Amino acid sequence: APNIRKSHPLLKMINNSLIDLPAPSNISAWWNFGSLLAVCLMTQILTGLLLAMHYTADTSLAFSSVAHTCRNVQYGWLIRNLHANGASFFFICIFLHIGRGLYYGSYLYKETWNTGVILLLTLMATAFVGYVLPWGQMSFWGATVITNLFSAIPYIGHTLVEWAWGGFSVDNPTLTRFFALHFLLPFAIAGITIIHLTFLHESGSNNPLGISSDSDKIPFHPYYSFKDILGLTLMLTPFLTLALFSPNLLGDPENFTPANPLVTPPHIKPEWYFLFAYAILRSIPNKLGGVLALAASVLILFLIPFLHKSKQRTMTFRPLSQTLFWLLVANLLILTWIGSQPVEHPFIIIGQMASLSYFTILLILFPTIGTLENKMLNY
Amino acid sequence: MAPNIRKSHPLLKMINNSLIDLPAPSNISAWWNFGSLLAVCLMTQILTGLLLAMHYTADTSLAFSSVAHTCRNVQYGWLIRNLHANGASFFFICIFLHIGRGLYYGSYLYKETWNTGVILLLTLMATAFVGYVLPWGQMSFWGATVITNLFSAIPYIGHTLVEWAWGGFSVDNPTLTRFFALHFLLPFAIAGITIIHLTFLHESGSNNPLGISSDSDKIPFHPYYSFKDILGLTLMLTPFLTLALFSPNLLGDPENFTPANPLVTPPHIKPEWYFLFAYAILRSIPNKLGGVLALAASVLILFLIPFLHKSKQRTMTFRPLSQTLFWLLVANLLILTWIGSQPVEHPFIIIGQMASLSYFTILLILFPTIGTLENKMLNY
Amino acid sequence: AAKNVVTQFISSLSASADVLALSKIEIKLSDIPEGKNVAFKWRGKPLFV
Amino acid sequence: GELELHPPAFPWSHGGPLSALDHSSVRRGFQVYKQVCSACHSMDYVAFRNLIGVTHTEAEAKALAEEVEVQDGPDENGELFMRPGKISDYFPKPYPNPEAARAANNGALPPDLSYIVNARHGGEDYVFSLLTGYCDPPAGVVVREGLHYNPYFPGQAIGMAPPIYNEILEYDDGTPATMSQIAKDVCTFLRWAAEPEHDQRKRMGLKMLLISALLTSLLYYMKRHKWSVLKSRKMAYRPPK
Amino acid sequence: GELELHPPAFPWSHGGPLSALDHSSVRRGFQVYKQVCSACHSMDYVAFRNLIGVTHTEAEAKALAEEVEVQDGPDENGELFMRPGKISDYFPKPYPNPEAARAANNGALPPDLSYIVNARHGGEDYVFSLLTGYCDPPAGVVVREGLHYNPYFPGQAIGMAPPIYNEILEYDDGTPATMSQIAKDVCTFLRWAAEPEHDQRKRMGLKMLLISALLTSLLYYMKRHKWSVLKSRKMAYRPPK
Amino acid sequence: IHFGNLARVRHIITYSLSPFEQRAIPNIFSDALPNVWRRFSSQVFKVAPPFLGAYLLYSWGTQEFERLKRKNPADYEN
Amino acid sequence: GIHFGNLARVRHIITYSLSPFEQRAIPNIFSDALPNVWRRFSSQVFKVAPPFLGAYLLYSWGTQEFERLKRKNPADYENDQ
Amino acid sequence: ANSGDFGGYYCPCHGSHYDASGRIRKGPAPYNLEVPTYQFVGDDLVVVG
Ligand code: HEC
Ligand code: HEC
Ligand code: HEM
Ligand code: HEM
Ligand code: HEM
Ligand code: HEM
Ligand SMILES: C[C@@]1(c2ccc(Oc3ccccc3)cc2)OC(=O)N(Nc2ccccc2)C1=O
Ligand SMILES: C[C@@]1(c2ccc(Oc3ccccc3)cc2)OC(=O)N(Nc2ccccc2)C1=O
Ligand SMILES: CCCCCCCCO[C@@H]1O[C@H](CO)[C@@H](O)[C@H](O)[C@H]1O
Ligand SMILES: CCCCCCCCO[C@@H]1O[C@H](CO)[C@@H](O)[C@H](O)[C@H]1O
Ligand SMILES: CCCCCCCCO[C@@H]1O[C@H](CO)[C@@H](O)[C@H](O)[C@H]1O
Ligand SMILES: CCCCCCCCO[C@@H]1O[C@H](CO)[C@@H](O)[C@H](O)[C@H]1O
Repeated sequence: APNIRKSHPLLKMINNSLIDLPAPSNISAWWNFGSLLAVCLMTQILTGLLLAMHYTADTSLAFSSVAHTCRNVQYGWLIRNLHANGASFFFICIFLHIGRGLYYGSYLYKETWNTGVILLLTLMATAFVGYVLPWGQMSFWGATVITNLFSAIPYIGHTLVEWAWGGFSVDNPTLTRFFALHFLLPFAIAGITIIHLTFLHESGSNNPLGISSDSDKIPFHPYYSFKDILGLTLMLTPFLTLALFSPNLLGDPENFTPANPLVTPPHIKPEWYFLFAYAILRSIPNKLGGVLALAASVLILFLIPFLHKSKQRTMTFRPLSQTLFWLLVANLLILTWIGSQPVEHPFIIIGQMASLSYFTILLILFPTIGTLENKMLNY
Repeated sequence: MAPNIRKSHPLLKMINNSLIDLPAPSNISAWWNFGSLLAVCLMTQILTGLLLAMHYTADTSLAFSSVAHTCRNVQYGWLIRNLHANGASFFFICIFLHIGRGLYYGSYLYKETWNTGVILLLTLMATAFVGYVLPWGQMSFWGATVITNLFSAIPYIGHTLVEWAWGGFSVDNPTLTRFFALHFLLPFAIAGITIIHLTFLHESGSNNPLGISSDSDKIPFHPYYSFKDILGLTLMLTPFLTLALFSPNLLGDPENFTPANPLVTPPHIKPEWYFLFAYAILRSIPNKLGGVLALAASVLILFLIPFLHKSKQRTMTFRPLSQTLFWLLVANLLILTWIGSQPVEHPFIIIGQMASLSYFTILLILFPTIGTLENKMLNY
Repeated sequence: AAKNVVTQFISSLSASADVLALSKIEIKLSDIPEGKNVAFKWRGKPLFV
Repeated sequence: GELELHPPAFPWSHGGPLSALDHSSVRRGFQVYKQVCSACHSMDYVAFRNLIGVTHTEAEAKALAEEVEVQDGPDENGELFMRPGKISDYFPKPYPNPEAARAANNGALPPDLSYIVNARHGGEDYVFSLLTGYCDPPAGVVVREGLHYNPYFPGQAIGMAPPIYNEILEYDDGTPATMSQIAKDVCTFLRWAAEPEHDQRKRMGLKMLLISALLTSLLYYMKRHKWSVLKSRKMAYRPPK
Repeated sequence: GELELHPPAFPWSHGGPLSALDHSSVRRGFQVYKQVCSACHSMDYVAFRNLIGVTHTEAEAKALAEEVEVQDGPDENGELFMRPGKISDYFPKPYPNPEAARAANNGALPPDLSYIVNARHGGEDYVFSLLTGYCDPPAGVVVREGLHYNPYFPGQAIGMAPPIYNEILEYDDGTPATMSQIAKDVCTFLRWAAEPEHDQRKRMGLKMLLISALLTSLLYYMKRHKWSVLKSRKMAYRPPK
Repeated sequence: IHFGNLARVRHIITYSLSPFEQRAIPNIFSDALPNVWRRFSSQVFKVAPPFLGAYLLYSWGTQEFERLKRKNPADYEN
Repeated sequence: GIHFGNLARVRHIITYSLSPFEQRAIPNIFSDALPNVWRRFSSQVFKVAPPFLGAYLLYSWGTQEFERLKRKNPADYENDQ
Repeated sequence: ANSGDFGGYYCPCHGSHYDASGRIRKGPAPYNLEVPTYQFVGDDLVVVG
């Protein structure tokens, strides 16, 4: 080979994924969240390490070691804000990434999609164990509610929970093991990301029109490297604005109070990115039933590729599906909102409605309308 | 596309091309078994480490006792700790033999595989060091003191770097918590760089004991070397388990069963066996900075090996003079190891400087010189 | 922007406020006979008087 | 049942995105904590040194610390002894443990105030409304013995008797010590106690905004510049025919 | 100046690779620790429950623990109180801190014994030789006041007076309480205290050896089996005409 | 490595100018904004509607919750 | 990654092998194996052993010398009184 | 404490000898034992820091 960018066994890899990589000429801003998610990952890991270097996983020292970090460590407070808010930024981007996928039928790339779901699940576990570390009232009780979800499993349920806890309740062995898991998981996310992008390159990106772009491809650099760096700074403003001008907009003030095993907060409410799922869990007034609904609310994503009836890949030229799509999005907003309210009329009923329609749109309306649209095209 | 998944699937394709259909020389010996053993230590260490990390507490007031709590209260905690502590040793035994094989058979002519190989060594060293400090016994503390203070020998920025690394004015709690994080992280860098190591390696596939092309006689990795490797695994696994189960403390310093005391330094501060030879070299030069450089050079000398190859032949198999020179070097290392465990006093001091001096002399002068001399005796 | 962020992160690893908070320790010279050496921990290191 | 009154939003001089804290107000607020609240409230996370270059001079801070007796040791006999405070010491706890605290407050536990404005919805707006909002119970509502009616406290029956009233102390800066003036200051102090980085955070935010505006613009241009090639690109289909 | 005497190797009944500890000896050893050594030595890492099913029955262990008064609390008033011990309690420290310890031992600090046999070269061989090896200093050597000559201790001047002598106690199992008998037992006890998993470790080691012998053999065969193809392979070079 | 084996293309000509011969953001008023409006318009009645509905359900449910917190004078008339 | 088929240009070489089931796993232990182990050992002992023998000696000496210098020299107190 | 061929101090790690003044006389040690800045309560106390 005449030029190193192609012969060298390592550069060869950089060249084939970030320089000469063929990309569709027409992908929009909705294709920017992949790289943003990658940067959150690198960002989170970097800030997490820096925090971990002053953290102390022990119920008697957790809360104060974090206080020590924010109060005594040079820019400790800043690093903590960036980490805590970065987690939100991570979810905002993952949700939009998912939305783009469903809308443009990116899920027809089954392996890229499936690993995509694994990535989501892993990010969730990460956020969860990480959230418990500061050991505030919310960290403690959320950890209690969440872990007890598993006790709903028949037979092995109680056994698994006590195992996971390392005792008879959320306590120090839970905390120390959660720290380890929180440290480890991000790296599984990084690894699986490689698998994600590996499956993806088998076919290259999809595009807004859902038609082959082989007739019009362009080098990733400098088209998308530049477009991606731009997208980075655009999303970076709100992030920093939030973190630097409204550090506590998203957090529960309850987590500024050391965990108390004997007093449960009056209104236990999860972080914003888990609200819609929490809402679904509560819709079913039966322990096990509610857990299954919650599990299904996320695992439903593995089913999407099999509910595609449209003869067209995207929804760009499918007006009926587009409506159905925004209904679903709005449905999620409603669930989010319902998840932040107490279990009482009218919320209870509104909730069960939204829950019921969520699954109805995905399991019945989408495939049904897709078939209906095919006929209106005379197919 | 392809008739069988083992080749078409984008993930299996990778497993197939590196562990199943991978072309391997038909004649590689037991010395080519340490690569896989090194990989297994790595996975073993990580696994036992996470398990220990789940009961560990990085804080000077709780470190020592959390480890005690682990060995005394955690189901099989003691066993897992022994496997981790002793696994670190098996890790070095294997890395040393892996290097030895490399030097002897001229594996270093695969420059990228070799260089990343040295990065791996260096990273393993850092890992073992920060890890050794965690239990926070007397030896953990003072070793952490001696090693970190080595950097203070760097002119100008020396004091500044050390205090920075410490997070204070001496090895203390912020050193401990940052060391835990590093210890948790590095093993994964080791795993990642291992992939780069094997990636460069596959550009050429393995070398072999005769040092001549084996393209005329290659064989699939499976089942030839998968079976050979699993065998090598169980052969080395016996001593490891025998040591860990019948002599848990043969290799450790009793001094580490005593909580770190900032005010009392142990009478005979002695490093883990795998660092003795280097320590020996550090002490040979009675000058702080000079001794540090000798120490650095004693390991970084490995980056120079590929350029000191004068032989027209790749291995030492047909080079009797080099073979002697080779075992001299090995014995020289034993001497240094032994010297590094003794006190700085006659006759050790002189014996030490001798061994140090000959170590560098064999690598920088005798090997290339003899290699050239051998070429002539072959009439080349 | 890079110089600042890297500077901030780097410094997050150097002595924190609580550590830099350094005091003095008084030692009565009537507890040390003539010739004796008493050691007092101090600012991490041993203080020899 | 779950009837609650939410505090109004007062125009604190530190509420604006670029608004620092009023340090004169924070200094005063400290005195209120020191001379009134500290009798029952701990502030475990703040030390006398934190005051320096913020609300007090080093000389002053040292004085403040020496006013306190702190336990130290063990000495040579393995005995604990008392000594005068050092700026490196944290504010004194009124009680040895919550048990003692409750014991000295009718079973009620006065919370630590280091993060109180962040541990309560409403922050200083809520702490201010609670401090100045005590009044008699409405018809049909009876407060049990030991508790006091406060519409702002959830449940409305708090175990804390009105802590401040006019001239309950004298600001050495001559400010008229009125109840609301006092609440307003101590609340400001509490904001600082909770986020000492408050000011620096806002100065950074300013720079963040400027650099971001600038950089976002330049990058927008560069993206447009490189993409102009494709944006204005034209094409035609000329089959042989 | 660099002279030291190293202890001989006694044939402990637990020295063999498959030799468990003599529990009768460990039980007795415990009594020695409890009735003699604990007066000055702590054993922070062992709790009365560890005795159960090892050297004592649960009923016994409970008794032993109740013989001790432990501090607990704070109570309702935030006061610390005393209570009888529970099997979950760890052995009582003789002193509140090393300062007090030294203070009660002429400036010398009796070390915690939980890991003593592992914290000293020679283990029980060394602890045994030290306990039974006191004697008068050799000509030309003078021990300072407060110290005692012991050739086994480094420097030879130890701050611990001979702790055990004949019949300094009575074994309730009737074993003749001779000095050496007592040392031998307490040392066995110390071994146990340091590595409670001693016995289980060795049982595992046994199985490890067997499984390993077997597995290594089988895998050796399998490797040879598959490789026989290449090992007996023959070849020739038949170039044309 | 995909460029060169992507598609079988015939008889298409394309013309481009160096980025230095042209304007980075040209015809903002005559073309850009008019199109932003076009795009906005063609989607508002697809998107907005369900969100409007969510907003209403929100307003109602919120007001209803607070309304049920109020006292019903008809519970103390007699 | 994939190499079998493009490795070398080989001509006129015949090889013969038997299934692993038609043969013995560890054959001719006494007529071939051991005799060869001896051969191998022999051809290397005077290459390896020597330097290690020397290391051993230097060790023995240096150790003994160290301990010897710890001993008392009677000629330091001959005329002591 | 009180060991070394200079009646001062001796470092067990690599054999650095110091006199009763704390100066480096023999061994690898580059400089003399640091003299902290020590403020003055007349006589009976010493304020170090
Ligand atoms: C005599 C002791 C005492 C004094 C003095 C006092 N407090 Fe308290 N404070 C309490 C007690 C007791 C409570 C507990 C109330 C409860 O939970 O029933 C309390 C609670 C509080 C709470 C809010 C508790 C909640 O749940 O919202 C705040 C805020 C507070 N005090 C602020 C102050 C401030 C500021 C001052 C000084 C201006 C002050 N207190 C002085 C006794 C006191
Ligand atoms: C009167 C208090 C006292 C009693 C009783 C006592 N010891 Fe000690 N022990 C000490 C002191 C003091 C030291 C310190 C010696 C020194 O460092 O100079 C010590 C040190 C030791 C050491 C070795 C220290 C070393 O550095 O090697 C061991 C082991 C030990 N004792 C075992 C025992 C055992 C076992 C018993 C009971 C049979 C016992 N002691 C009873 C006072 C005592
Ligand atoms: C840690 C999380 C994730 C990371 C870092 C990540 C990263 C990426 C990257 C860099 C791309 C290429 C650029 C783009 O089109 O955005 C991509 C594409 C894609 N990802 Fe992800 N992803 C993540 C999560 C997910 C999730 C949750 C799903 C699905 C449930 C998913 C599905 C896909 C699919 C199907 C594409 C194809 C895009 C197309 O249509 O061309 N990803 N992702
Ligand atoms: C996928 C990336 C990550 C996510 C989504 C994430 C998320 C979180 C969350 C939700 C918190 C709680 C923040 C709070 O205090 O309110 C947290 C805490 C923490 N995280 Fe992470 N984290 C990530 C990666 C890491 C990594 C790689 C490490 C360490 C090597 C780490 C270390 C920490 C530490 C020490 C804390 C405790 C201090 C604190 O609460 O601020 N995190 N993380
Ligand atoms: C974490 C440390 C390491 C791991 C896991 C590792 C792993 C491997 C693996 C699996 C192989 C293939 C099988 C073999 O020939 O042994 C290999 C080969 C090799 N490694 Fe490493 N290695 C490590 C460290 C090193 C070091 C320290 C060096 C050199 C300083 C090195 C140099 C090489 C070279 C040159 C080969 C070529 C072997 C041949 O001659 O065919 N490796 N290594
Ligand atoms: C390259 C692999 C590794 C090496 C060479 C290694 C080596 C060491 C060493 C030398 C020790 C001290 C053993 C002793 O107590 O005497 C140690 C301690 C420790 N290591 Fe590792 N380690 C490795 C990987 C890991 C990983 C991946 C983790 C955690 C995720 C880990 C967690 C620990 C912990 C918690 C300790 C403290 C408990 C103890 O000292 O036994 N290690 N390690
Ligand atoms: C951040 C957060 C979280 C993150 C991801 C989640 O998603 C899941 C992860 C694992 C298992 C199930 C869901 C759930 C909660 O962790 C956490 O403790 N909370 N808080 C909480 C409060 C009340 C009820 C339930 C949870 C989270 O929101
Ligand atoms: C295990 C050990 C170790 C491991 C790897 C090393 O290699 C290096 C790592 C980093 C920097 C320099 C060398 C050095 C020491 O860590 C440790 O504290 N010690 N102990 C020690 C004792 C006296 C002097 C110096 C060290 C080690 O042996
Ligand atoms: C794209 C966003 C770029 C962020 C750049 C802002 C740089 C932050 O600037 C910071 O301001 C603080 C307050 O004066 C100083 O104390 C810090 O040292 C300085 O780095
Ligand atoms: C030897 C070099 C010493 C330099 C001292 C660095 C002091 C950092 O001073 C910083 O200044 C910023 C702007 O006023 C403030 O916002 C920060 O809170 C403050 O810590
Ligand atoms: C060293 C003191 C040993 C006392 C216990 C005697 C029983 C030893 O035996 C082993 O003990 C282990 C843990 O108790 C069990 O898990 C094993 O199954 C059992 O065989
Ligand atoms: C080559 C690796 C061989 C590992 C096999 C070792 C299996 C030992 O097994 C162990 O034996 C102990 C002794 O009673 C039991 O207490 C443990 O529960 C049991 O897991």
